[PDB]
Amino acid sequence: SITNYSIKPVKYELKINEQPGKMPILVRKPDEILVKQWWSQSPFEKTQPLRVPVLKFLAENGQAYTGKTVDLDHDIFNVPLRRDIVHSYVLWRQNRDEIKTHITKTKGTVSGSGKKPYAQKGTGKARMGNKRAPGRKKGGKAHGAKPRILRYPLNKKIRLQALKVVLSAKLAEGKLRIIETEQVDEPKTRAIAKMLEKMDKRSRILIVHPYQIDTNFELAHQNIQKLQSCYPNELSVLKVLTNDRVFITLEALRQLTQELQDRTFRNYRMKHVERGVTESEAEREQVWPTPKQQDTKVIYDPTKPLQFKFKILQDYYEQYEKLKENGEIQKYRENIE
Amino acid sequence: TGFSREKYRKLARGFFGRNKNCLRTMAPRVDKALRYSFRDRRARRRIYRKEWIQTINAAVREHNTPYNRFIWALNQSNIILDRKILSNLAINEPFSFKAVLDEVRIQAQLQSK
Amino acid sequence: MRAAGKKLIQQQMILRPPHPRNMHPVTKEAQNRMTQPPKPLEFKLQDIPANQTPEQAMLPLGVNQIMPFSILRTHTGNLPVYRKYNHNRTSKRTIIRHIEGDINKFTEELSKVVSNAEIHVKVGRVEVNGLHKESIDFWLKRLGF
Amino acid sequence: AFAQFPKMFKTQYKKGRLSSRFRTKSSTWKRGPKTVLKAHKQSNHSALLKRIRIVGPSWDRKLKFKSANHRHQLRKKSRACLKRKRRARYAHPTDFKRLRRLIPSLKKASFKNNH
Amino acid sequence: SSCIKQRPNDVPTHRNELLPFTLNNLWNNPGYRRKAKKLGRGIGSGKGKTAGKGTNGHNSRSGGGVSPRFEGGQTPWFRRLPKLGITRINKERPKAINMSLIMYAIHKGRIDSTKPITIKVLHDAGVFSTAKYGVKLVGRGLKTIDRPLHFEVSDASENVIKAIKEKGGSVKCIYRTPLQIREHVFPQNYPINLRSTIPPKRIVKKMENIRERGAEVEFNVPK
Amino acid sequence: YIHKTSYNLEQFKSYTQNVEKALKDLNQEKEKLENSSPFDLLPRRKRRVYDRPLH
Amino acid sequence: FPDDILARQRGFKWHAGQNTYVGKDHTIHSKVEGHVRFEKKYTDTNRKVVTVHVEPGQVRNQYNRPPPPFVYHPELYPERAVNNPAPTNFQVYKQTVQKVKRTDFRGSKVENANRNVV
RNA sequence: AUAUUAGAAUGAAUAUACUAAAUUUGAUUAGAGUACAAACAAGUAUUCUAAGGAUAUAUGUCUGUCAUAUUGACCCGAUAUAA
RNA sequence: UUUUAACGUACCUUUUGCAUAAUGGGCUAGCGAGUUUAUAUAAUUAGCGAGUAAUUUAAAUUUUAUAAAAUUACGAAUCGAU
RNA sequence: UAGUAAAUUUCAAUAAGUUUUUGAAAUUGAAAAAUAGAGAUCUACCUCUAAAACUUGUAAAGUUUAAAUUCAAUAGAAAACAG
Ligand SMILES: [Mg+2]
Ligand SMILES: [Mg+2]
Ligand SMILES: [Mg+2]
Ligand SMILES: [Mg+2]
Ligand SMILES: [Mg+2]
Ligand SMILES: [Mg+2]
Ligand SMILES: [Mg+2]
Ligand SMILES: [Mg+2]
Ligand SMILES: [Mg+2]
Ligand SMILES: [Mg+2]
Ligand SMILES: [Mg+2]
Ligand SMILES: [Mg+2]
Ligand SMILES: [Mg+2]
Ligand SMILES: [Mg+2]
Ligand SMILES: [Mg+2]
Ligand SMILES: [Mg+2]
Ligand SMILES: [Mg+2]
Ligand SMILES: [Mg+2]
Ligand SMILES: [Mg+2]
Ligand SMILES: [Mg+2]
Ligand SMILES: [Mg+2]
Ligand SMILES: [Mg+2]
Ligand SMILES: [Mg+2]
Ligand SMILES: [Mg+2]
Ligand SMILES: [Mg+2]
Ligand SMILES: [Mg+2]
Ligand SMILES: [Mg+2]
Ligand SMILES: [Mg+2]
Ligand SMILES: [Mg+2]
Ligand SMILES: [Mg+2]
Ligand SMILES: [Mg+2]
Ligand SMILES: [Mg+2]
Ligand SMILES: [Mg+2]
Ligand SMILES: [Mg+2]
Ligand SMILES: [Mg+2]
Ligand SMILES: [Mg+2]
Ligand SMILES: [Mg+2]
Ligand SMILES: [Mg+2]
Ligand SMILES: [Mg+2]
Ligand SMILES: [Mg+2]
Ligand SMILES: [Mg+2]
Ligand SMILES: [Mg+2]
Ligand SMILES: [Mg+2]
Ligand SMILES: [Mg+2]
Ligand SMILES: [Mg+2]
Ligand SMILES: [Mg+2]
Ligand SMILES: [Mg+2]
Ligand SMILES: [Mg+2]
Ligand SMILES: [Mg+2]
Repeated sequence: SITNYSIKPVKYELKINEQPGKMPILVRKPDEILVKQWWSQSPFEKTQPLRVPVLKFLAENGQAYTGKTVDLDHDIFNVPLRRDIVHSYVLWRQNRDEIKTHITKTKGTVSGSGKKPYAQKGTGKARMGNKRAPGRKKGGKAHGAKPRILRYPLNKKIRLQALKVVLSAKLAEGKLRIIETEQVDEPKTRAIAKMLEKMDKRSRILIVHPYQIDTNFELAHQNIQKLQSCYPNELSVLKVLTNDRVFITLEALRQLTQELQDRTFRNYRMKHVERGVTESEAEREQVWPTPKQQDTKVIYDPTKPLQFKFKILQDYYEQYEKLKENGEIQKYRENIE
Repeated sequence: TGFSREKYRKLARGFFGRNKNCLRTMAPRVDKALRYSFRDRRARRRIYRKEWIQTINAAVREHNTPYNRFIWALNQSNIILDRKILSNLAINEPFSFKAVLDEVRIQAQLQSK
Repeated sequence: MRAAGKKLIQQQMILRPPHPRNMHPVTKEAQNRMTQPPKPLEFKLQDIPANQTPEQAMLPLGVNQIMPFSILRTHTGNLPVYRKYNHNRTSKRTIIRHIEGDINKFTEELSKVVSNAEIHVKVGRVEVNGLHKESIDFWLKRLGF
Repeated sequence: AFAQFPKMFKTQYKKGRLSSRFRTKSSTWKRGPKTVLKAHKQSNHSALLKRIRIVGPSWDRKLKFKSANHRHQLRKKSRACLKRKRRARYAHPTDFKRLRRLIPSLKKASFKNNH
Repeated sequence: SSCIKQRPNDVPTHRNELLPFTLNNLWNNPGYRRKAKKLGRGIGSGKGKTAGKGTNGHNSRSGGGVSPRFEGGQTPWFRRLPKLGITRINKERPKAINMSLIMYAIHKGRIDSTKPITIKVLHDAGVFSTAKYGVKLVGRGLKTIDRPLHFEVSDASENVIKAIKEKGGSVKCIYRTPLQIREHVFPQNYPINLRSTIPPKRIVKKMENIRERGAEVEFNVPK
Repeated sequence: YIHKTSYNLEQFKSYTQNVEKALKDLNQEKEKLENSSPFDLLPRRKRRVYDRPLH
Repeated sequence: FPDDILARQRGFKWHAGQNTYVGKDHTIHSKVEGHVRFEKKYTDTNRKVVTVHVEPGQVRNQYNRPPPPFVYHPELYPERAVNNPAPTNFQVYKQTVQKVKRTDFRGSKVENANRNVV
C-alpha cells in the first residue's frame, strides 16, 4: 500500500486471537507464478490476513504452541520479492565504511638518482634515459594502485524497501518464527543451550527483542556462536541475510512495525502534513530519557524592591525609573507590526 | 597467446631442430602447416578426379575409344555412375567395366574402331 | 503577421488533400497492426457521473468487479501514469507503474485502448509508444482504481 | 562510520599562500591570503558567452548571435545586405555540438535567464 | 558510443527457479552494467594492436587531443563573431508560478480559498521550495479559476489580474527584500519583527507599472 | 478539405491547432474583400488625400 | 513555389516569360506556384530564343500531410469511434515456400530381421 | 547583329545603345520570409507588409549605374545620436 | 619412423607497395603499457513522481541502524541589447 | 595607540592588467567624539565603525607498539641484517 504513507500512523495494536487446538497454516502461492511474476505478485495473498501463531522460545517443534495467533502487516511482510532492490543495497553497505590507503610506487617515488646511466650514442644498446622506469629493474608501475574512497550514495526509499522485502521472504521461504517472550530464570547459559541444541543445532539465529530487556537474557545469549541479538531500532538487511533463521518476540514486533510504519512517514511526508514526536521517538524517552535543564525560574515580588548583582543592570534600572518621572521613556518604546 | 604452449608442441613434435622447442620459430611454422592444410584439403578433391580420369583414359583405349567420347555418351545415357567407380572397376572389377562401356556406346549409337 | 511566398502556401496546404506516402514496408506492418479493428473488453466499465466537482474528480470511484490485477495510487492521491521523452523529444512514451497481479491480462486490455501499439514490459513499469495519457486515465477512473 | 579518516581527503589548501587571511607588521607582502584547493570544475568559456545569447527550452536549445561585417565599413554595402544583418542568426548544428562541451551549465534556467 | 539497446520483452529476468535470499543467490536485472573490452590485450579482441586510436598521428599519443576551441589555426567561432551588449542587470527577479499550480492545490484541500493567499501559504503547501525576491503570478491555466481568490504576492500580470476580478477577489502586490521575505516564510528564525524599508527609484518605476494593471499596491511611499 | 478520419488527438495536438488558424485566415480574408472600401483595396501610395488636384 | 530561382546567368541567355520577375543580375525568379514551361521560337535567321514561363496551376501536397491513423475503442470513446478508419491491407512481404529435400536415399528401417548374432 | 554599351575578358541586349530637354533625389526609414549557393563563418537576387516622397493619363514605374572584381574579420578606440 | 609424388619464397613493424639485398629480435623462464578521482551532458537498468534528492555519523566513548533534519540545488515559461 | 591617522609619485598584495582600499620607500605632517576615516576616483546627503596588546595545546621527521588497508622474494623498501 504505497498510498496511505502520508497519513501519520496511530499507535500500533497487535490484534491477537486465541485459537486453540491445531496450529494454523498459511498457504504459499504456487512457486511457478512467483518466478515469472516476481515483482508484481506478492508471495502471499493480500485480502486474506496473516494469521501466524506465537510459539515458545525454549521448546521443541511439536510441543511448542501457546494457543494464540497474530495478524501481521502486508506492507512489511507481504511485498513482492525483488532481488533487484537488495543487490543494490549490499553493494552499497560493503563500500560506505571502506577506505583504501595502500599505494604502489611510480617512476618518481621509487628511489633513484634522476640522471642517465649512459648517453644515447655509441653504446650500441637501448636508450635508457630515466631510471627505475616500468619494465626496468626496481621499476614502478605506471597504472598501479592509488589511495581512494568507496562511499557512494543510494536513494533512501530503497535502503528502506530492501528490508521489507527480506522480512517478506523469511516468512515466505519459511524461516521466521514468532516468540512469546525472551525470558529466562537464570543469567546462566545452561538454560538456553540445552533446549536450544535439540531445537536447532545448525542455524545462525537472529533475535529481535524490545528496548526493555531481561537481564537474565543479555548475559546468556552471548558465548553462543550461532546466536545474535538486535533491538528493533537497529535491524539491517545484512543481519537477516547473514543469519539463516530469525525470531521475533511479541512485544518487540510492536516496536518494529511502529518504527518502519513511522520511518516511511518521515520520508513520505506531503509538506502540508504536520509531523511531531512520533510513537517511536516517544517510546525511546521512557527507556532512555534525555536529561533536561532545571525548571528553576524567578518570579517578580512587587512588594519588595529590586537589587541586581551586575553593575550594569543597576545603572540600567536606575535610569529607567528616572524616565518614568519625566515621561520621556515613551520616546524609546516601539510598536512594530 | 592463442594456442597454448602445451598445444604448439603437439603440432610440432616431429619438426627439425629448434622448430619444435622454441617459440619464435615454432609458432609461424605451425601456422603455415595449418594454412597449407586448409589449402591441401580443397586441393585433395581435385587430384583424385585427375586420377580417376587417368585410369579411365587408358583402360578405355584398350577398347579403342578415348575418354571424351566415352563420357559424352554417359551423360546422354540413362546411367548415373561416377568417375570414381569406373576407376575402381577397371582395376579391380574389369569385366563389369566392359559391360558398362557397351550400353553407353549403344544408347548413344556410338561405334568404336 | 501574415506570411507570404512558400512559407504561407505550406501553411495553407493543410486544407488541401495529401499526396499519398511512399513508405517502407515496416510502416505497412505497423498500420496493419494499428488499424486492426477493436475487440470487446473482458473487464467492463462504469460511467462517470456528470456535473462532478473538481474536488471530487481527483478522488477515486468504487470498484464493482473482481479483477486479477490492481494498480495503486501514489502517496498524493493521483494515478501513476506519466510521459517520458528523450533529450530532443523524438521518442514519446507513456508509463504505468505500481502494477499488481497478472500483467499479461493487463497488456491485453491496454493494447485495446491504444489501437494495439508496441508495449515494453519492464521491471516495475510498462512503457508504451505514443502519448496516450488522457485515454488511460479516462479508462482507469472509469473502472475505479 | 569510518573508523579512521585520513588527512589528505580533508580540505587541501594551496602552497604559495599564507596560513591566514590577515597580516601584521611581521607578516609577508609577497604571498597572499589563504585559499582552498578544490577539485577542478570545467567553467563556462567567458568569451563564447559574450558573443552569444541563449535561446529555447531545455529540450531544444539554440544559440543566438549577430552576424559580422556590420560595424567598420557600411558605405560599401547594399541595403539588402545591411538589412540581412539586423535579424537573428541561430547557430548551425555542426558548430553547436563542438560548443556544448564548453558550456557544462547550459540547461539550468538560472544560468540561461542571466544570459 | 553511449547508445545501448533496450532490454526486450523476450529476455527473461528470472532464473527458472525459486532460490532463497542468500548472499550468493543474488543478481540484478540485465543491462545494468556495460562491460568494456579491455584495451591493448589481444588480437582476438578488436582493440588490441591499438586501442581504437589509429595510426601514428597526434590523437594517437599520450595526452593527445586538441580542444574544442581549435580549428587548425583557422580563426575560431569566438574571436571571429562579434561581441554583444550587456547581460541582465536585475539578476534578482521573482519566480513565475502558473495558476495551474495554485489551483491544483485548492482542489485538494491544501489551501483555504476563504483566506488571503500569501507566499508562505504556497511554501508550506508544496507549490514551490525556494523563492528569493518573491513571486509572480504569470498566467497559464487561467480558465480553471472557479472561485474568488485573494492573493498577496510581489508581482503579477494583466490577464491574471483581469481574469480574477471577473469572478471576484483581488490582488495585492507588496515590496519585500529577501531579508523580509525570509522573515515571512521562516518566522521561526526572526523573532524580532523588522522595520520596513523606504525603497529607491527603481522600485517605484516597476511598482507604478503594477498600478496601471488595476492591481493593489503596498510600499512605503517616498516624499 | 477536412480530415474527418480519426487520429491520436494528443499526439498531434498541434495539427488541430494549425488547422483552426488557417480557417480563421480564410474568413479574415473574405470579410475584408467584402467589407473593404475601394480606398483600402488600393496600395499605399494612392490611399492619400491631396487637396489640389493635378493642374 | 513563388520567389524561387529558375536560372542564374549573365544576360538573357534564357529570356524571361510570364508570372516571373527578373533581377539586377538577370536572374529569373517565379511569381506563383506551378509548373515550368520552356518555350522556344526562331527568328528571321535561325536564332534559337528561349523563354521561361510557368503554368500557374497548383501542386501536390508533399509537405503538410495529416497525421497517421488511430482506432478509438467504442465503449470508452464512442463518439470518436464512428469516424474510425477501415483496416488497411498492405502487401508487406511475399510468402516463400521451402525447398523439398529428397528422401529416397535415406534408407528405410527393417523390423524383425535375421542376423548372424555371435 | 555590326555600331556601341566607363576600364580586362566572356556573355547578352537592339523597347539596346547614342543624343536633346523638362521636373527631381528611391543612391529613403522600419519589420517579416523564401530560394540559389554553401564545411563553418561569409556572399548573392528579390517578392510581401507599414510609414513618408518623386514622376504625372498613370493603369503604372523607381529601394544607385546592363551584368560579373573594384576589397578585410573580431578586439580596442572614435564622432553624431530615434534608448 | 624412412622413402617417393605433387603443392609451397618465414615472422613483426612501416608502406602506394616487400621473399625482399628495408627496420628489429642469439633462444628460454619471470617483470613489462587506457588506470585512479571529481564536475557537466547523453544513453541503459532501477527508485519515488508535481514533486524529487540527506549524512564532514570523519561522530556518540561499551559503542548503532546512515535514525532524523529540505535551509539549499534542479524543476512542467519564455520573449527582448537592456 | 603623535612623527601616529592621512596625503602626493611608484610598487606590492587585495578576483581585476584600472580609478579605489590596506601597507611599504622617499618627501610632507592634523584635529580633539562638536573630531576622524571607509563605503572602486570627485561632490552632497545618510549609515556603519573607533585606527592598543594578549588568547585555539597535538605542527614536523625518526623509533616502538596496537589496529585497519596491502605485497609474499624479478613483489614489498634501495635493503627478509644493507645504505
Ligand atoms: Mg627523482
Ligand atoms: Mg647489436
Ligand atoms: Mg631525465
Ligand atoms: Mg618496486
Ligand atoms: Mg565510487
Ligand atoms: Mg523528500
Ligand atoms: Mg573441379
Ligand atoms: Mg557600430
Ligand atoms: Mg536591429
Ligand atoms: Mg579491427
Ligand atoms: Mg604485436
Ligand atoms: Mg606508432
Ligand atoms: Mg600516417
Ligand atoms: Mg589519427
Ligand atoms: Mg601533449
Ligand atoms: Mg576527440
Ligand atoms: Mg527590380
Ligand atoms: Mg561595366
Ligand atoms: Mg567589352
Ligand atoms: Mg544608403
Ligand atoms: Mg542546394
Ligand atoms: Mg552563410
Ligand atoms: Mg556585388
Ligand atoms: Mg534602379
Ligand atoms: Mg586581435
Ligand atoms: Mg619447388
Ligand atoms: Mg615511418
Ligand atoms: Mg617508400
Ligand atoms: Mg596502408
Ligand atoms: Mg611478393
Ligand atoms: Mg638473404
Ligand atoms: Mg630505412
Ligand atoms: Mg630483412
Ligand atoms: Mg625506420
Ligand atoms: Mg639484428
Ligand atoms: Mg629479447
Ligand atoms: Mg647480445
Ligand atoms: Mg617471456
Ligand atoms: Mg596589482
Ligand atoms: Mg591571484
Ligand atoms: Mg595610496
Ligand atoms: Mg597608512
Ligand atoms: Mg585607514
Ligand atoms: Mg574614499
Ligand atoms: Mg560609492
Ligand atoms: Mg596583535
Ligand atoms: Mg619464489
Ligand atoms: Mg630470485
Ligand atoms: Mg628486493
